[PDB]
Amino acid sequence: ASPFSPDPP
Amino acid sequence: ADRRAAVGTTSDINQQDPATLQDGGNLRLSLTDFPPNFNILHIDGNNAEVAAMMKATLPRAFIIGPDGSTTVDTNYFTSIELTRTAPQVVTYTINPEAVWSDGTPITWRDIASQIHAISGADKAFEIASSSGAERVASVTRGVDDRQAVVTFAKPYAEWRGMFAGNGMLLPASMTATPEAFNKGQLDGPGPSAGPFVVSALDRTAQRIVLTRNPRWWGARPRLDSITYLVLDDAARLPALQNNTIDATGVGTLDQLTIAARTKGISIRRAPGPSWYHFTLNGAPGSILADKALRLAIAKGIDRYTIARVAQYGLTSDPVPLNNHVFVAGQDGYQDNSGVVAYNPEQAKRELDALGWRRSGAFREKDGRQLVIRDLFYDAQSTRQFAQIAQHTLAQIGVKLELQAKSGSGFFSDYVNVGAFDIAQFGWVGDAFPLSSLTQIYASDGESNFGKIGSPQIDAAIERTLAELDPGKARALANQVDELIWAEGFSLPLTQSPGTVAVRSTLANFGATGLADLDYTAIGFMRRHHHHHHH
Repeated sequence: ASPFSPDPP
Repeated sequence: ADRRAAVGTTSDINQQDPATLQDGGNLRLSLTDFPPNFNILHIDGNNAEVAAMMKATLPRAFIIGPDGSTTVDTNYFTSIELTRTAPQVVTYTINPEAVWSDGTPITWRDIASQIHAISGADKAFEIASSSGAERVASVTRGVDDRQAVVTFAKPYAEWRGMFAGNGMLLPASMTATPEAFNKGQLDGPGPSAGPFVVSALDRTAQRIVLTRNPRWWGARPRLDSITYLVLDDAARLPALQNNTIDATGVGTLDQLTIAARTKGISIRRAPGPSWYHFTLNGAPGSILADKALRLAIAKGIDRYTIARVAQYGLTSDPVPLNNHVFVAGQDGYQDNSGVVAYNPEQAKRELDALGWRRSGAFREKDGRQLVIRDLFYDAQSTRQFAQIAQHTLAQIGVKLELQAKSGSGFFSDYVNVGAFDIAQFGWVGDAFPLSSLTQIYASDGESNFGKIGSPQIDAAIERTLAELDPGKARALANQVDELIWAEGFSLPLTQSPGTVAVRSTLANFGATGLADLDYTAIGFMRRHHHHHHH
């Protein structure tokens, strides 16, 4: 889990 | 509709011989926002959407397959060798034809500079993750400028992920100094080395264009370009229907229905290791600094209902994600969520024992109301998550104040700085699940936005990374997960369905799951190309 995203992937 | 939300061993990409595809074309995709920083190693540039775009442009040392297996990408490295197993020594030998887009060759200095920049030695680098760089004792020059030998001071099983998967190699000009690392990529990306190159950043048109890298020494891509358009979540499916973009994710049942109804669109499905969650803030001065309050509140959030509402009709027998380290379908996955199993009556009891009593419309203590700011990225699905949690928490006397936000600064201006009590967002994993431990859950983890941790969690992470046996390492990681749940760090909700809507004309592109794309192979099929040999 290294990068993030604002929306549910 | 019928497959489970679990990581498997396949991709769904409409594989075709790229030589039989059209020569040319413009792959049109969407972005949520222009990033505030294009350095994907930076704390403000750790955006999965941008990292996904950069994979078409930057070297990665390994190709990951649909089962998570790795092979050396010989476009970038002649060879990569575990020169010595313990102490670990890895020798990267760079493909002599590899050049950055400014003419500079790729050399051992790029590997040394990057490892130093994310090692934590110099606090001026504002990094998102170390990817184990703090465990390398040295990076030295091998037999010539094109060879780097990386010597580890401690075991690190997932060394292949340093420059692969979500990791990738940046040029020393962008990593050598804190100034360049932190501020050199604010307006756009630095030099790159891949089949494509970012050639246009139009802030007015809200567009980013990738075209063929002239210096690319590998297979000539079939595509002329990849174009990214900024679009909000509600605009994505209409854009696909109107023929303005060519692929976009499918996150709800109604989205799946619209996409599947649309002529010329295919539904591809390959779940990857990514998930959505509530992350709690335990920083001093925050209301959730109290661990017992975190665990009580957690007992009032119904993750199972949330997962069923989020995923019904989209996946089979929807369930919530019950692990921080492994997701469903991965080796080592297990349910460690029981310490905070949904129990409103028990939540109420624990809230009373703490002095959060029903003194008013919501519970109160020492003149403060029990209100929890929920920071999330405004969209239909995310608002739904927030609303369900709001309803169940209201039923136990807890007020969830929804704070929906937007724009490029959701992380850099809110999440990264602790501007929340709970924050909803997603983590996007790859084939290297252990590398998240030091990043997110260690007490000094660079992505520990909520500053929640303990010496026991730190020691359990240490034991996990010291372990050379994979099965024992998975056991130790699950003990870490148990401690993470018991600390009220975060509540995993749903892992990705892996459903993507793609223009039916596209080949070697779709739902990849664990696998990398071969960006030289993406292309559009010719007319009456209706055979499927894969």
